[PDB]
Amino acid sequence: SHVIITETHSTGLRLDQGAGDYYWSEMPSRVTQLHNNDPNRVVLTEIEFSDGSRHMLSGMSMGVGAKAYGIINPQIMSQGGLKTQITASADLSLDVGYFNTGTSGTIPQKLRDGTGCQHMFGAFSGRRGFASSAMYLGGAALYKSAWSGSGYVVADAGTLTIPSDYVRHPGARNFGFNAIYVRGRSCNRVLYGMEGPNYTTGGAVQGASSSGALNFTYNPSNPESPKYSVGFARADPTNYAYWESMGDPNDSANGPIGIYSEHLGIYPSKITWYVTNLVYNGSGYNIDSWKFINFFRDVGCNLSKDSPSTGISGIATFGLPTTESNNAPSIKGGNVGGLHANVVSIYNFPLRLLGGSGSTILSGNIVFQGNGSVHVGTVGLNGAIVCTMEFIDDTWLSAGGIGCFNPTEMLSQGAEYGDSRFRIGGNTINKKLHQILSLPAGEYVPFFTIKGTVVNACKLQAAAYNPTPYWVSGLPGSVGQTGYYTLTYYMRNDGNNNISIWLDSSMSNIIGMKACLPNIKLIIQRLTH
Amino acid sequence: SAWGPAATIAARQSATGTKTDTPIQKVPQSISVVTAEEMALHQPKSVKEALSYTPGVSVGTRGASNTYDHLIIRGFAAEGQSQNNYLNGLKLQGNFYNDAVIDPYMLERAEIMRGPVSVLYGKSSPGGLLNMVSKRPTTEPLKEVQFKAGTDSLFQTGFDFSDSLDDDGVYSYRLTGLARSANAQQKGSEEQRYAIAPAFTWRPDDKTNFTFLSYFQNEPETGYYGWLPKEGTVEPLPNGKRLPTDFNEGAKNNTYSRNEKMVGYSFDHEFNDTFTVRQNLRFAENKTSQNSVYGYGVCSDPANAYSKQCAALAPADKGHYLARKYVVDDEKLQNFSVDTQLQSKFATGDIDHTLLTGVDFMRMRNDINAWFGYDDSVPLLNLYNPVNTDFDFNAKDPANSGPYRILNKQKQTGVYVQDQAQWDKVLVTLGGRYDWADQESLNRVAGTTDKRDDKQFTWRGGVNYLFDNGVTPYFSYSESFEPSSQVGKDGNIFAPSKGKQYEVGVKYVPEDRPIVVTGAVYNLTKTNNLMADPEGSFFSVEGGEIRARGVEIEAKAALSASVNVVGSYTYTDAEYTTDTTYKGNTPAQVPKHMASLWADYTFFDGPLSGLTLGTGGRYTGSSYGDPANSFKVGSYTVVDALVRYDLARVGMAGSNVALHVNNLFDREYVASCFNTYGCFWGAERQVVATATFRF
Ligand SMILES: CCCCCCCCCCCC(=O)O[C@H](CCCCCCCCCCC)CC(=O)N[C@H]1[C@H](OC[C@H]2O[C@H](OP(=O)([O-])[O-])[C@H](NC(=O)C[C@H](O)CCCCCCCCCC)[C@@H](OC(=O)C[C@@H](O)CCCCCCCCCCC)[C@@H]2O)O[C@H](CO[C@]2(C(=O)O)C[C@@H](O[C@]3(C(=O)O)C[C@@H](O)[C@@H](O)[C@@H]([C@H](O)CO)O3)[C@@H](O)[C@@H]([C@H](O)CO)O2)[C@@H](OP(=O)([O-])[O-])[C@@H]1OC(=O)CCOC(=O)CCCCCCCC
Repeated sequence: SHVIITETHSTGLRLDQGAGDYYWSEMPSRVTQLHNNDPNRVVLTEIEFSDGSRHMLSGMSMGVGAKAYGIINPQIMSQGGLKTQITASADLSLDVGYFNTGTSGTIPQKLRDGTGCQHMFGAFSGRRGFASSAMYLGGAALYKSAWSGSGYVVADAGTLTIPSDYVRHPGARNFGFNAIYVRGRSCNRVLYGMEGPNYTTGGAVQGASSSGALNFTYNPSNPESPKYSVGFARADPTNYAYWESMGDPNDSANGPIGIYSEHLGIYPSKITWYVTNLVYNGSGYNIDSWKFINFFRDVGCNLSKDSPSTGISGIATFGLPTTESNNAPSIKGGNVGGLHANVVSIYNFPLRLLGGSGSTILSGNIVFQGNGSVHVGTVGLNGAIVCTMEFIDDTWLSAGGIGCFNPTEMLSQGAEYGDSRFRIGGNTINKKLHQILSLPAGEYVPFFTIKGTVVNACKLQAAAYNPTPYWVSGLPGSVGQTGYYTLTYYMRNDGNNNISIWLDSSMSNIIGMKACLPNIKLIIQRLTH
Repeated sequence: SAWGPAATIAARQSATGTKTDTPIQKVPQSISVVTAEEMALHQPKSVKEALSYTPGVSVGTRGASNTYDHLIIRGFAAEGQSQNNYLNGLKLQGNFYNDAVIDPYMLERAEIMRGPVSVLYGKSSPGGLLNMVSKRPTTEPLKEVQFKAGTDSLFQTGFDFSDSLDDDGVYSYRLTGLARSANAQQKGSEEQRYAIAPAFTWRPDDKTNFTFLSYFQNEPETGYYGWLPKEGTVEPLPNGKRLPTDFNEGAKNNTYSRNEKMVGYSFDHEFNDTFTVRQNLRFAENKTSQNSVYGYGVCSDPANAYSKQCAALAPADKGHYLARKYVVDDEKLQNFSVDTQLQSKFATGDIDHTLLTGVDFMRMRNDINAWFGYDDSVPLLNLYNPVNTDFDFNAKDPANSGPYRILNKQKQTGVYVQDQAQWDKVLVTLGGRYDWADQESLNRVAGTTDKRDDKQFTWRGGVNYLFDNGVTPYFSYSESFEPSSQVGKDGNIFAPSKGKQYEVGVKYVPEDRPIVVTGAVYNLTKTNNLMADPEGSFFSVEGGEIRARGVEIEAKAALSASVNVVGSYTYTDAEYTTDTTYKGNTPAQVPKHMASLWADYTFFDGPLSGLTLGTGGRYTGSSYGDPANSFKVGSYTVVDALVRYDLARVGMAGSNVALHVNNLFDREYVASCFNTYGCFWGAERQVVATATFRF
């Protein structure tokens, strides 16, 4: 029972249909079937670039565009707003995602119903009363937190509970995805807007080709009741998307606006799916033109940093561990330094599944207060492994801090550790991310990055209204304090058959956050000849 | 019967309506004055209770609270429940919770001016203003000592000494002070006040009167300034009972202090028969520090919709748990006002002009170091079995609370010209005033500052036909402006909320009978009012308008040498003419019908010579409890008695021992509500045994 590649389907990467930067191509019918109708089959995707660089997808990635404000005049009113934009990819540093070609529009527009789509979440709340804290009602309504700070609780029966079928996830297999897009940059941390859907309006998402728009507008006729709204929409990842009459006027009191994506400098040109005979059963794997996997096509597999601390203090982009067309590991692009690229060996004419598979559920809400790693989990089982990131709960888009958990819990002066999700209902969507990973002894292998550009907005640059400083020491001049963070999950080989999981955060202008671990059913089977 | 020729003869002359000493018949607006004799007769706790029997003013809106002299005159108040009181023609310019309050014992005359009178007093509320003239020194040696011992442990000791330093009376002084110490009606709250007003007057001749006016007041504990829910005060609690009238929802360590140090003068000088100059200035350094936990309606209130403490309650118990909030405020207000007037009394043929040209400068700086406890900041109070616990205010949790540090700067320079042209009997009072009102506000928490410089011109044209018999019909259109303190979606302060009024009425003030019957029918509109945003935002917007058509009848008449009837009536049809959420609604705390009637009989012949048994009953009609008009506060009729017997018959001439019983029937009534969460219980029956000795 050796790990071999039975089928290998390659294709080019087109740029038509207004893609611009999304190098896309329809997956082969066999690859489409194995990605949607046969999720439990470990197929390795390899991206070949215009420079000859070869890279294998390994690990998830994320990008948020959170923007929160808490203006309040204790005699007149109080207003809140939280506009997040979660875009995720199927590769650690590339922007790899799947979409259905049947959707009408350009290639970025086609992504509105595929993965790599900016899942925007909005919560506009407020009240015209004396010493009202209805600024924090949007956080209570949008985020399903047990509790961490102080304020209001909005029951799930009242507020908006997004169905799990309405949020696309890179590696979602229950959907129909017959095309794949790969962009040389990272996930689009599209930062725009500060408020959820506007009540007394239609609630339509004006600005980008949105889809799956869900709104819950609480607009009672009583003028002395805290009105709020919650909105979710899947929109264009390359365009500013906002709710009607709630655009971002780009003031100095509101931070910048932009579709942030840190380019690695490489341009994809070919995609190859290596259909291994590894079938994932749920607690490991079982063995079911013919290529074999070894540790002579050397394909870059992952990165192996000596220490989890990137030491960048901000958006810490990891370079893509590529391999030139001369069988030599290298790293292209990236901000973090010191990484070592590890390469698999694929050849056509024999590593075998080692008995014993370890699995863990990365559950918990680790509260961060500055750049520093933490041991967030362990795996109970050479450093050659095959890993599947099974998301049993739709909290992957709640992973990452600041605008993804509840940007009103930072006010509390204690360790929150509160279960603050995004209110995503059910888990009726198969979310699986198969990947082969090399784990050098002692070195840390990242497999999940949550690079996030956030702004603590101030709405008004006026002395009457005091903006609430959520994740900053203060808001001098009532200007939006742009922040950055690069929450990264590292998989390290301890050497005693214990694959420890380390989460490292790299903040900038952010005092701290809560990073809800995304309930990943991490399943590792060590393979070695 | 000192108030006899004082409420009907000495009350005819007033200097608030036209800023010149003219009879109220020659003032083309509704103006009511109460002389110091009426103040001594009624012995009010504040100026509000002194203005109980004057039409157009709702003085009992806050109930038992005596914290501020907040008057809803003609259905209109200042910006954000602020004060619009003037002391010596100079505004007691207070901001936020720092509002100046002057004890009625320490005033010689309180002239309430109704309607837009911004033509002389700068920015002002459209309803009007209150002018509380200080007790100027008297040339006749007066040494008065007064003791007020009453219910609620009220032990007020006061004195009033005035004497002429020299034989000719050139140097005269008046050192009047008091020291009151009473427990508020609400159980736990105490009201203390220590006020002193040393006054010095210099009179070189009968032309110049330079009187130095100061007023130092220290209130270690102001009293109760909290809110109560409509569910327990107006409406019965879910068990069927009601909140007791002595219910204090604050913490066991509620604190509310005030400290006023006002120093100024009132300078008068008559050059000739055609040129007399006046100048009043006053620097007031007001400090207030409050640690108050105020109720915010029961947990079933729409405002406390989610309110986690309320949410965790059982659904049946959310209707009687009072969700509250706390405020920790500390201020220091340095107010400076100057009002220089030049009154040129000249004639042009037959017409006799009194051309008042003046310059008025008012400057207020108010720093605020306040911390506000937002929703879910203090534990809920179980109204069934309330427990008073020492809520610490230093534990300022930023999750449910936030600082309010701001430096409110306000400045205003006003140049006004007023011409009281009297031809035959057609007195045409035409005035105008240009105000350069500037306002700054530095949010010290963030650092932002916003500035607005308003140049608003207001004018008043009134015509009075003084008939020989005594009835003087008058009509007048008077303008007002009052700049807003709020900013819009753009962060810019709004335009001033201008106020227009067309008032028609008569003032039967005969020169022979002691009757001051007054009527007035007005159409007072406050344009440019701030309403909720038409779109889905919680900011404010211009364009709102509150219009109030009313009819006011006042009757001050000494029917006989003993009887003295001082009544009033007020119909107020206030309404939001233009609004987004309250269009057509009647403003809260504005009763449609207000009536009052004070009759006192002073025995002069017989075994009971000296008694002043006077019974007065103030009626307040039903008022809407919130701007949304969801509920109406019931109408109440409070009856105040008075048994005063001077001691001249005993031998101590001038000394009188009185017994004032406010709310004689001890009616348990909710005074008013500005919203479903804020309601104020009315003052219970209160006897006050006053003994003012002219030692
Ligand atoms: C002979 C006939 C009568 C003739 C009468 C003629 C009078 C005419 C006066 C007109 C001008 C005026 O209005 O005069 C006022 C009132 C003074 C009393 C008046 C007489 C009353 C009674 C009159 C007499 C009755 C009979 C001054 C004032 O109000 N001052 C208060 C001040 O705030 C106002 C300031 O800004 C304004 O302009 P803004 O910048 O805001 O725009 C002013 N400009 C104007 O008005 C111009 C105006 O528009 C032009 C138009 C004029 C019209 C004239 C026409 C009419 C003429 C008529 C003829 C400016 O005045 C001046 O510039 C001087 C001059 O104008 C006055 C001189 C003459 C009068 C005195 C003699 C008295 C006359 C002689 C009497 C014997 C002033 O300085 O804050 C101080 C505290 O500061 C701090 C502290 O650290 O805590 C720090 C500070 O920070 C800062 C900071 O910001 O400063 C910044 C930091 O970076 C850092 O640098 C930090 C630094 O470290 C710090 O050094 O400073 C800040 O944080 C604050 C915080 O806000 C807390 O609130 O706190 C207070 O101290 P406190 O509270 O701690 O003690 C202080 O109160 C105290 O002084 C007041 C003390 O009362 C007593 O003495 C009264 C005694 C009376 C006698 C008793 C009876 C006798 C028997």
